[PDB]
Parts: sequence; C-alpha cells; structure tokens
Amino acid sequence: IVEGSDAEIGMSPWQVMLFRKSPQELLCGASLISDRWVLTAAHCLLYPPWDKNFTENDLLVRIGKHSRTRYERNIEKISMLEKIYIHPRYNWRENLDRDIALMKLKKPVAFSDYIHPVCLPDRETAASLLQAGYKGRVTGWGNLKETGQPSVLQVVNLPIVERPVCKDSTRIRITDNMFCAGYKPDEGKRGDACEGDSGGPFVMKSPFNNRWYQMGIVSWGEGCDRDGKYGFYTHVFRLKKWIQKVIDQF
Amino acid sequence: GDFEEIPEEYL
Amino acid sequence: ADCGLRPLFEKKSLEDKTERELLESYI
Ligand SMILES: CC[C@@H]1CO[C@@](C)(CCO)CN1C(=O)c1cc(OC)c2oc(N[C@H](C)c3cccc(Cl)c3)nc2c1
Ligand SMILES: *[C@@H]1O[C@H](CO)[C@@H](O)[C@H](O)[C@H]1NC(C)=O
Repeated sequence: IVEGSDAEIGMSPWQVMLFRKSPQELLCGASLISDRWVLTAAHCLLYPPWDKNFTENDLLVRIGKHSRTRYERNIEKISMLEKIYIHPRYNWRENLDRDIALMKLKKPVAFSDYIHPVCLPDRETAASLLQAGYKGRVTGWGNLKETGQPSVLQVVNLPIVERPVCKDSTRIRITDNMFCAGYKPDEGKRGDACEGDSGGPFVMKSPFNNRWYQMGIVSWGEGCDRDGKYGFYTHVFRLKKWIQKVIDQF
Repeated sequence: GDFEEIPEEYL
Repeated sequence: ADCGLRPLFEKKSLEDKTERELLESYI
C-alpha cells in the first residue's frame, strides 16, 4: 500500500497472507470468509504471462497477522490448502475480468480477537454502498511505492470512482465485473495498492447494520499511486453466484 | 530470508 | 451470523481511527 498508514491491532481480522513455502516470500493478500474458505485474486495463483501456476502444496495461508515478517506465535494461525478453485471465465489474457479464486483450508481455523471473517454483500448491500464518492478500505503488506516494504499491515481509505472516469484512465477494457477506486489529481489526498497487495480486500462498513462487507478484491493498476490512474477491483457481489456455487458444491 | 522461520509442522 | 463484527472494535463499541471518514462519505 502506497501512502497508507499502519493498521491498528485487530483492525482487519479477516486479512490473510498467502505465503510461498519455497522460496519463503509474500505471494499475495486474501481474506477470510468463513472458518474454511479464503477469497483471493485468480492472478495470485495463475498467471501464465509471469509463469505463475501455484498448486495447493506450494502455499500456506497465514491468518491473524500484523507484522509482515515475524512468526506471530500464539496470534497468527497458519493453514494448509485443501483445494484451489479459480473462476472458469477468469480472463488473464485481456483485462483480468473475473480476477477471483477461492481456497478451501484443510482444517477449520479458530476465531479470536485477531481472526474473524468478513461479510460478503448481497444485492441490496451492493446497490447501497457501491456508489461514486463512497469510500472503502484497502489493506495489505505490499510495497510502499512503485519502485520499500512495510514492517506491519498497511491501510488506506479510497473513494469509489465514476465508471466513465475509470474507463477514460486506461486503454484496457473495463467490465461490469470491475470497479475502480482512488483519488483524482486535484484532490489533495492520494493512495493505492501496490505489488504484493493483490487479492486482498476492499471493504466498506455498512451504516445500516454496522458490519464490514468485502465489496472488492485488489486486482490491478498501471503502476501504483500514479496521478490520473486508479486501482481496479473485482466486484464481489457480481461474482457471488459463482462463490455460492463453489461453496455449496464443495 | 526476510521472513522469520515458521514451525516445521506447517511445512 | 457474526461476520464482520470485529472483536476489538464493533464487539466492544470502540471505533478505529479512520472508519468515521468512511461513514462521512456515505450520503
Ligand atoms: C496496465 C495494464 C497491464 C495489462 O493489463 C492488465 C489488465 C493485465 C492483463 O493480464 C493489467 N496490466 C498490468 O501491468 C498489471 C497486471 C497485474 O496482474 C497480472 C497487476 O497486479 C497488480 N497489483 C497491484 C497490487 C495493484 C496496484 C495498484 C492498484 C491495484 Cl487495485 C493493484 N497490478 C497489476 C498490473
Ligand atoms: C498449471 O499446473 C497444472 C498441474 O500442476 C496443469 O494441469 C495446468 O495445465 C497448468 N497450467 C499452466 C502451466 O498454464
């Protein structure tokens, strides 16, 4: 995250780190949606242009973390993957449409002060909150700028941007399964995700029921925090049919 | 490794 | 049923430092 700040303890207890075993590194962000299911961006796991093709056994899920690099004994919980499910119409070739994947954990994770699932929106939540100007929150352990790495989990709040403005910022084809967020050049505030933040959550706090909802998945940007560019997020509600289907089936 | 070693059980 | 009500925040009626910026954006 660029131009964000250190997370408070327990602020984002659904944040998950995808951690590569060999070599030991940050692969991506993700989020906890129940005691056995973790949501992330497809391209964190599968992306042929960068020769990314991770199998279950290549990765661990680390939950309840705050520090980027420390083993947070008896705070974080580390889980093994049972199975990865990538959206079958994930479009890596063109625009990262349907940049979404699920992971089932081998065993259920115990909830705690530091570990707690985020809510998934329903149609009405999306209609209410996913409006230009409305701010959400993006969290992660990715880089502090485009070209270094934080000691602890980083947060930034960012406004959803008008669809035409998103489109006019990029040469890439933007779909209805994506939204964009970030400040405009004039605004006097800035901030973005950056390398290592992909797959993490864009969350909003419902003012109707005081619960946090994951409205987006960190997907892509042209660089990080550049004037005139925005972040593109997977629209969770639009892919919820798919989410429900994977979880109902498996 | 920038990362602290994880217990052996997880690997 | 308990999704995302944070044990150290909503569960104790404490607010984090910037959630009010989110609220003030919701018209
Ligand atoms: C700028 C256009 C090119 C061709 O088109 C596209 C859609 C990829 C096509 O596969 C995106 N792309 C890329 O260079 C690219 C690709 C990515 O994963 C394959 C990326 O993942 C990220 N993640 C970082 C964290 C980020 C930074 C700022 C905001 C947000 Cl929301 C996310 N940035 C990427 C940029
Ligand atoms: C990714 O790996 C799996 C098995 O590990 C393979 O079946 C799949 O076709 C691979 N895709 C690639 C290399 O694009």
